[PDB]
Amino acid sequence: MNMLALTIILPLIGFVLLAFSRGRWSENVSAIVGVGSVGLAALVTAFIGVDFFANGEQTYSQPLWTWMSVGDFNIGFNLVLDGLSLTMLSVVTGVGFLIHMYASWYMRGEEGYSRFFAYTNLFIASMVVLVLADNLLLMYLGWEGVGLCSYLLIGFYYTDPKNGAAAMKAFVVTRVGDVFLAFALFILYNELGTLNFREMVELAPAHFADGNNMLMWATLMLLGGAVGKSAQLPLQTWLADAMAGPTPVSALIHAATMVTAGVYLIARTHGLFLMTPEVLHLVGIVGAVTLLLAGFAALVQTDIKRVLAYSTMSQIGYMFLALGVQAWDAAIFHLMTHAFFKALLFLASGSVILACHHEQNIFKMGGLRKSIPLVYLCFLVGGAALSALPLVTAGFFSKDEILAGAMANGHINLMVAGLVGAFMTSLYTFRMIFIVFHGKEQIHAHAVKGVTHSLPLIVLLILSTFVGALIVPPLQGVLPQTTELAHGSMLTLEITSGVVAVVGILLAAWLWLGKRTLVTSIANSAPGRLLSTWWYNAWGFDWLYDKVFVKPFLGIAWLLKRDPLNSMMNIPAVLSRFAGKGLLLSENGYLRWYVASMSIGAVVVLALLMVL
Amino acid sequence: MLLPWLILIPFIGGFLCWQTERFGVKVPRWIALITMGLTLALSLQLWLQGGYSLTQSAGIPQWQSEFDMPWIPRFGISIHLAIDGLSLLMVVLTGLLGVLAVLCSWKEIEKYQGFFHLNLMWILGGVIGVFLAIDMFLFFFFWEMMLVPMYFLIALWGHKASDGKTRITAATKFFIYTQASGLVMLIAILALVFVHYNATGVWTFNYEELLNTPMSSGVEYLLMLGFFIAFAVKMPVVPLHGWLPDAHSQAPTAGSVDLAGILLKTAAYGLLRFSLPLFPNASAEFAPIAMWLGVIGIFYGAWMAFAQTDIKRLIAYTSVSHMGFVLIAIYTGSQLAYQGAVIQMIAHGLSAAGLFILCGQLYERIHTRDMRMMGGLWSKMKWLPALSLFFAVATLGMPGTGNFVGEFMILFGSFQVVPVITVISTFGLVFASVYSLAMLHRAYFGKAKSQIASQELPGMSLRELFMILLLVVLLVLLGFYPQPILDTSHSAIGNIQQWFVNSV
Repeated sequence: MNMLALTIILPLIGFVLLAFSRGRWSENVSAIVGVGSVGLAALVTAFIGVDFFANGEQTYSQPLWTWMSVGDFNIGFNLVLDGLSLTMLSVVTGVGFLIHMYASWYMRGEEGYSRFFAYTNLFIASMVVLVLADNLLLMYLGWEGVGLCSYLLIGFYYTDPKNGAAAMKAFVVTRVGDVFLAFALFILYNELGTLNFREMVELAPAHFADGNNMLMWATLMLLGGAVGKSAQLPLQTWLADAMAGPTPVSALIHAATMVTAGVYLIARTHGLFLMTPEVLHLVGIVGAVTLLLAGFAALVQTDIKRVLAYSTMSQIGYMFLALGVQAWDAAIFHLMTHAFFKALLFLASGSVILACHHEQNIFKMGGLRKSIPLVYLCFLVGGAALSALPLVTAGFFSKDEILAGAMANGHINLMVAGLVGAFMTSLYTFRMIFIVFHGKEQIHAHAVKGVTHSLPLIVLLILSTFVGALIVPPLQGVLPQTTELAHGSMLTLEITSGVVAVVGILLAAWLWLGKRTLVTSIANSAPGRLLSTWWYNAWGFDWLYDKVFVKPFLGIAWLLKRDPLNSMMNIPAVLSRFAGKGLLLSENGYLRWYVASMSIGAVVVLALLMVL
Repeated sequence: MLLPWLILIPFIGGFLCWQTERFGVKVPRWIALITMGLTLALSLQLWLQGGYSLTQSAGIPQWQSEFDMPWIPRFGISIHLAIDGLSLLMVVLTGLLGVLAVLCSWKEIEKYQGFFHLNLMWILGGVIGVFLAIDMFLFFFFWEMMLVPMYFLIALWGHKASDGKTRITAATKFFIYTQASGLVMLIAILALVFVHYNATGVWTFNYEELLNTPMSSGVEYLLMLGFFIAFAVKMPVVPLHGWLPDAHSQAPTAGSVDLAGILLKTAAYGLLRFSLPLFPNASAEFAPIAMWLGVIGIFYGAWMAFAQTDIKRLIAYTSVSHMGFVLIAIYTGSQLAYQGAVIQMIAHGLSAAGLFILCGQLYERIHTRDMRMMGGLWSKMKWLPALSLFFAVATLGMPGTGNFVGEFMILFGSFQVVPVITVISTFGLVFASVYSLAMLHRAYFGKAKSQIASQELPGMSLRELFMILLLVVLLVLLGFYPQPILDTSHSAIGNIQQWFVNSV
């Protein structure tokens, strides 16, 4: 109710204060203002959410000012608050509130403090802009707004250059996706004139009576934009390297904020993807092949942050399938559950790595149940939901609904993909906690007790469970394509996923409960290391994407260390100076040759006159 | 009416600074600030008082104010100063850049300082005269006399006669590469006037009657190449741009503000105003060569920017990448593309001026020019690198900066007219990111132990921060709210495009 810009201005304005109070403020006042910006954002979001319930799920639009206006090119700062956008706002202004409230305690004790609460507010503000935008332009401001903020937070620690160098590969890769995204934007203005989503929805079939061949180029290249920003095969590079930053920024980037932009673009243009069915099924095709890639790389390396990261890649592509199977509201339901567990799962790991005191390993710790069971119950709750366990979990309803929709689509390969994904999620569910928290503690993890993080831990504990699954997100305000329902086989698919999850959990527990010598043998077997090296390269994709253009780019830069065309158009000066030196040497000073010059001028003048 | 006065204040101020040099030495700094304040006052008065939102289809001749005066009556050479809407944006930009030039030169006393400032006002007044020029000879005279005083700036102030590298390579290439092509466009002017003199029978040097002169095909093409050569050596185009990095890396950074932010403007101003309308069919034939040179310029400048190790040559090679978008914009048949070029062009000046002021500021803090020698100065400087981060961020297409809306409406109009050369062109944004991050990481990210001299750092004064704060806030408002200046330029851009459309 005329309060949409307060979900953008109040964070953004707070950034400006912390961008110029470069450490001159104290700890406490900086901490309060940084959390209070996002806190006011959540409160204003809640007011418009309960008023949206009082609106009868009727959308509310607010134009602030027209951005630019040429007589055929009309772009305005239009904000649309409908059911899909309200849910995507709900995730951000809750999760960013919870993640940032933890950062009020995690950040203290070290420098770069006002700096970090400056760039987090900008990061949040850019994500709110993307999901409330009504024009594809303003939404483009959202895409590279949040990309620059990921650069400022991945490379947050500027002292050592590993994390200071890891951010630019993400920056290069996200701008390749943004070029791919803007390509479809040019094509849509050339073909359909107006970039507003709804006016586009009932203008697309009116303009398309004759020619359709070029719309696949628009939509396929639009798809290339959506996939790159979050995670997918053609551009899956940077999510391992994004873990080099601090724990709270990894949660913000990987859990529900920046990675939930590629989901919002496919979901918002769902009618636009319904104009072409094969580009819609192609999302699921690429989704089905990335669940096969993103899973077991969590098992391979000994970095906990790389574990949580390959799981996020697997889950985002799992969504792309869910959107490719024409189950839209179910996918956002998966997102509503997915934000809760991932953020806590990431955050709890940070608290324990504070207690680890520079371990960064999964094979040298054990018996951590006796250290502090609070983090033990944090991983436990997260693991159950991820594995698709039927015991008081939140997300299992979302997996059950999308597989029901997927088998209502009727693609046996997609259920095979879904079945192997459920098995693969259950494999890396408890293997991490069994290899880390169980064994012997030769290096003590000193647990830290404090109410400042315990209260959000309890809030995240009560939210990530099935109590949070009862909060139905607003999906009746957009009226999307209806997610089809199947009955009778719902119980059959539910028990099938439960058996698959239980078998995977029991196999991980059997890997734990064994001697682990067979695990050591397959971690020492030469074909095992070949596959480990092969999936260190991750189907050679980072290998291919470096060695396809990078050293050619460095080679042409090494060929451009001196500027060629400046030199090759200096040859007039070179020829003139050298020819001038020759003419100076042609002069002698001996007066006989001066008179010979006079005779030889007379000879040539008479000759040149006699040839005329 | 106001136009004779508005081109003469720079020359009047140079006379008075050099007059009061005998009276005092702290006078010309304070004289120069007020005189450029009067220049912006008359420029902003024309913005507000004039009907900037005028009729979009009032023909090719349309001017808010106009001056005529007989100068050489034998050829009809007249002081035909006349201000359009987009010309008024150019005048207000150079007045602001003149304020920055005279503010960066504050607290700079030498053996002679009045000589520096009479030269400083002379070169800035020359650019104003090019921007207000409708008579061809007046345009050419002003084009060539703003080009002589910068030579004295690079020579006597590049370094005070100690090293011979500040004259015989940098300044001399700057002078010759411009003047040979200036003489080329002069004989182009004369060939056009002579074919008009055969057609009608009057010796005229005025733009309105030379606009529609009848010329047979295969004749005006050579004159269009003759105009474009002089308009391609001033703004950096692919074959002839070797003067730009040498000129910016040797002149003092105030002279570099003049050399980058506003001397690059006048060539695309002339491509919009003097080359496109006079030669419609020649430009329609020449268009694809212009598109190929434009895409080559963007990719080439970014690679040469990535490969360079110093800073002044680094920003100097960003400029050649930026101008490729502008050249492709001008050589298309789209109104939106031209209006994108104008906002990109104003933002180009505003995003190069802050970087050059700050690069010169960093050098006088640390006394070291090489970028890879330093690193990790963030823990030492308190306001320089944070403001510098946003200016490097404003260089590429980051929204909330004017450069994004500029380059990106060109791409909309460019894809409207021709698909394949535009889809190549867009990739310069990825390359814009890589040289932007290369600058940022090599200079500021790292450890301060990379250089011994990175352990004792001075503070930053108030007025430099004031003039950096004004540019960053001014550039953000142009990125967020670019409507007022687009409404200003709509009619001038529209009639040029309508003439380029209808005359073909």
